[PDB]
Amino acid sequence: GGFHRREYSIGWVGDEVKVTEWCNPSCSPITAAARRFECTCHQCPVTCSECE
Amino acid sequence: EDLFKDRLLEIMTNIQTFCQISPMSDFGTQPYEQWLIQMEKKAARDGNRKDRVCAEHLKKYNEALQINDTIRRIDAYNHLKTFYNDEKEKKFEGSLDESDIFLMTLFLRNKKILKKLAENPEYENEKLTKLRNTIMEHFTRTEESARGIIFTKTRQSAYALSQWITDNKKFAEVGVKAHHLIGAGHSSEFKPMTQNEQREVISKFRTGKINLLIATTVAEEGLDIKECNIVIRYGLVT
Ligand SMILES: [Zn+2]
Ligand SMILES: [Zn+2]
Repeated sequence: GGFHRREYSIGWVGDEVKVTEWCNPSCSPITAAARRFECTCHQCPVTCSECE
Repeated sequence: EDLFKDRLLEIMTNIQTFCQISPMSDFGTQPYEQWLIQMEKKAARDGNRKDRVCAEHLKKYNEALQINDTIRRIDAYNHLKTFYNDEKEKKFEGSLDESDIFLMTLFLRNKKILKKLAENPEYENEKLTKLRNTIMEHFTRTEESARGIIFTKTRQSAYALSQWITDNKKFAEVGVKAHHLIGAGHSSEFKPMTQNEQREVISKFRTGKINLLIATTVAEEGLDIKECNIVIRYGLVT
């Protein structure tokens, strides 16, 4: 744990692209699924520069 | 509109005509892919050799369509060339029949035009552009601590994305060192990577010798590396 892991989802319809982005705690699992996890290590910050 | 794509579609039409099939689904779509997958299985059951090999080859072309659409033309061309190079190797130098001859000659007829279309410098599509800007912005911003994983749907996609990074020196100039990461089991779609090779790649990612893994989703079990500070999901949901 300790920081924010930036998460992205790049998807499309035809060649029209939509990007979703958010932050996970660095202690949370790395997954292909688009998940929003909570911090279990208790050392991860509430926000970073990237999520305000 | 896309002459390379158009050639591929023309070829696939020829093959469908040769084995006399006309599926409701459109080329390049998942339900079309699932349909080829069923036809191929049935042909092995019923022992229909013509139908089995045609479905097998049609899958290689469907795969090339998807690479063309999501990464580059050159990578789609390489996917097909490598496949036909392997077929030539294992079968034309035997248990070779009319369908093998027909498919191989059909590709060779088109190979040089496909090659030259692939060699023409093309602008990147929006998907790859968005991927580039995401990698670039993240790498400039986080610099030496940039540690990322890109998840993609297929082995051939992960390999192609890696080749594209290498082909593009600007990535290297902001620190990017990428490598593909794929499973050990046999797939018709692509070569495997041994569990050993996987472990070495991951080790290099741990030490920072590699800082951008491009993996299939069927890897996530052993990719829980706390130091990763970015994950990009590239076309997992379409
Ligand atoms: Zn935490
Ligand atoms: Zn954040």
